[PDB]
Amino acid sequence: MWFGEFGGQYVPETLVGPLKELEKAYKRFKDDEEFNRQLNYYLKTWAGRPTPLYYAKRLTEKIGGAKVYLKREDLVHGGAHKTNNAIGQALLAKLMGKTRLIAETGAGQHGVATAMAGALLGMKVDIYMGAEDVERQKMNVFRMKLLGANVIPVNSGSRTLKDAINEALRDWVATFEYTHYLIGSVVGPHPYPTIVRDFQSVIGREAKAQILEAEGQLPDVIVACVGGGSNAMGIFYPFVNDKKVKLVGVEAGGKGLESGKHSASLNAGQVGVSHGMLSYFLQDEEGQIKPSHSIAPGLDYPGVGPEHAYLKKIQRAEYVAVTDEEALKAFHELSRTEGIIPALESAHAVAYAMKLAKEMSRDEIIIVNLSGRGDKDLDIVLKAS
Amino acid sequence: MWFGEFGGQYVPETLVGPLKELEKAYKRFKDDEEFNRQLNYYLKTWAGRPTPLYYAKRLTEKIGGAKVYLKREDLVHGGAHKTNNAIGQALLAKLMGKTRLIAETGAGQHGVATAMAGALLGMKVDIYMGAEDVERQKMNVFRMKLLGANVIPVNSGSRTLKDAINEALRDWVATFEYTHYLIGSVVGPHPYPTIVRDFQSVIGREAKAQILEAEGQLPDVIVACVGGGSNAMGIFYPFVNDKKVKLVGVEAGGKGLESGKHSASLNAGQVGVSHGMLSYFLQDEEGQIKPSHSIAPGLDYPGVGPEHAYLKKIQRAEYVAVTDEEALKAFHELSRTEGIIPALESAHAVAYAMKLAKEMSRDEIIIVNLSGRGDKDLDIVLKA
Ligand SMILES: Cc1ncc(COP(=O)(O)O)c(/C=N/[C@@H](Cc2c[nH]c3ccccc23)C(=O)O)c1O
Ligand SMILES: N[C@@H](Cc1c[nH]c2ccccc12)C(=O)O
Ligand SMILES: N[C@@H](Cc1c[nH]c2ccccc12)C(=O)O
Ligand code: NA
Ligand code: NA
Repeated sequence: MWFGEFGGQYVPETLVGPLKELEKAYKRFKDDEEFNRQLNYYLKTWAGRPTPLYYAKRLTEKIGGAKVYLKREDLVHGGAHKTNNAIGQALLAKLMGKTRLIAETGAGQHGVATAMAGALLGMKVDIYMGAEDVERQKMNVFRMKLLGANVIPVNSGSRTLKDAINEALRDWVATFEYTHYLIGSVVGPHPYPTIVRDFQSVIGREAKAQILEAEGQLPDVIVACVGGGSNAMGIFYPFVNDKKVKLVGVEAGGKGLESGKHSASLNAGQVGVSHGMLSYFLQDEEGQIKPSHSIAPGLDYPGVGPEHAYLKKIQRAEYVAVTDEEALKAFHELSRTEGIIPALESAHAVAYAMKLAKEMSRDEIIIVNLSGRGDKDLDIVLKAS
Repeated sequence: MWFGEFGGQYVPETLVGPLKELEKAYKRFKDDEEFNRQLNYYLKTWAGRPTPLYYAKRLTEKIGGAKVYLKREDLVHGGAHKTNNAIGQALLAKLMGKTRLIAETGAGQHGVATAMAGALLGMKVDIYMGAEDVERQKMNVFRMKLLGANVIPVNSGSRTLKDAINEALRDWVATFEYTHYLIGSVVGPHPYPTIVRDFQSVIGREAKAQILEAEGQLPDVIVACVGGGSNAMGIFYPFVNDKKVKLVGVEAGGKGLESGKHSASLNAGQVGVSHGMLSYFLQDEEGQIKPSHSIAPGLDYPGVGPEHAYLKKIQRAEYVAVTDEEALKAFHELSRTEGIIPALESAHAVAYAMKLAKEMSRDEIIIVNLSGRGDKDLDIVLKA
């Protein structure tokens, strides 16, 4: 339910029943061998797990500091880590007798992942997507359509992630007996932050085994970008009890933290309640939720997962921010230097990893979670550069 | 050099020296442990091999006949099988002491794969692309630019793939001292058809081990789309000596075989010499090569690799054609039924497998080479 004080289940009474049924189903199936057999089967043969752990030798030498390994979630079917959670929840939803999936999306990767999982399992998919994100992630909009999903543009508010989430939640309140709300990050009311983290923990379980094979030791640092926090939690979680391993989450610095146009909730937000959870949120002078910004639409959310709020409080993980321009430079850099076009979200992690490697010893090891590929971002990057 | 009567080195004298040097370097490195270790290392950690073999159960049960498996080359880094050949040749070029890679591209996927490989190994990359194709393929050209490759338009001839190869070959005559011409399919003068096939054969070696793991037996049929023929040779080659395994190559039928707007060289073309090889080409009465067409830009080539001409001749493989419309149907079908958006090229193979599966029994097995993903084709399918 809680991570320290953070998390919880602060929802209208209409959603208590559906959430409790989800809790019970998850508790029954999370360690069920047959459930995990089907999940592992799809992750392997359909999604293409395990993903490799790649040594960025050109990038490492160029920077001249620590070794930079990339965990290659960009290679997962769909082009991001989102699929790990999408298939897991869709399978659970099907076991619970649901015939419809709904989901918010910003980058469109979760929308696409959800549409793919829905296609695979013969479930109807409606995706809620901010009107601004419909325009700047158009590639993923047409993928969703071709996969047989309906894309619902959301015109209210900031026309982005938070607004998509409000609309999805309103849908779910009405449609829950046959609709599973397939939330795409470690956010929302319990049990979602736990479920999404658990389904993403495969990233870190693989990476741990892979870095032990490559280097015979655990990494000194793990760097991951933080929108809602799922790819970060996925790669972090298996290392949390390893005392050697520093954990760094990288939030969207936007136009700068003083610009009022960023998504760094942990760095510059206040504790508060929204979307069923106590966590960090960007707030205005009256204490209301204020709109966020990032060039990477997957990071463009005023909130953050409560497990990260907890990791920040106990100082198990450090949270930093990287600006739009810094992220753009890393996007170009990785493409030219390693021949990998990353997602703009992932480019934030690369950007900070390049800063951090520079300051570190050649003996030391950084693992960056390369959460996605950048095909979706080509229009954005074309306009910006 | 030859596959039956097909193949050869039909080039000017200026290219004979470079090809002998390429052949010598390849014979040296092909079976060498160090070359193969480094190649396998990149294929594993950078490209993400092995790719899975996926049982398309929903598609299978919908059609109601044979089991349809998909060899998932769509999951290779870059989104297509081309990467396998790009890494192999780029690495070969690098050990040969070359500092520059050139390549043709039409669809843009090989250009992107060549650009990626050059970025990986720290070599300059110029991609030759016919002017009509530069215009047709905005985003692939942009991908190449982002990877640090220069894209050179070719306004010679019909301003397309055949002309890019000619312009690429013209470049290589002058620059072979420091440049490797990284050819994108099983075409061109020897040793290119053999080299590209060898670097793609991993697809088939994986598929064979994976189908034995999944089903305890070899497939009844393997279906692959054929542009120049590299993904098909890659999956076919390790099965060629398993005589029970039926091999079907699917060419672009376009607007129809009788419309004269297709790229089915094996089906409707005639024997010819072009681009350094003797093989099948769509051509006019003077032996001049005819324009080709396909909705799938990777199949839009008037020729085909000589090893396919050979397999057709000795009847080891059957070659069929699927139309633009049929390929579009399969594209939508696979997306909606399995949640995999295939490349339009690969959709030709899926389309034929769907027809073939209906006439076969459930205890029989079809492997389709899903040569790529459809992210590159979204505008084409939206505009169709
Ligand atoms: C490639 C890639 N990397 C990183 C992220 C950051 O998300 P996380 O921190 O969870 O790893 C995203 C988010 N993509 C989502 C954005 C999103 C969906 N649901 C959310 C809830 C809260 C915050 C963000 C999102 C998408 O719509 O595709 C992504 O697509
Ligand atoms: N503070 C909640 C209030 C709310 C309205 N409708 C909801 C539905 C589900 C959960 C919370 C709500 C929010 O994020 O808007
Ligand atoms: N035209 C496709 C495939 C291709 C590359 N080189 C070829 C040579 C012959 C036939 C097809 C090809 C591309 O550029 O990606
Ligand atoms: Na945030
Ligand atoms: Na052809």
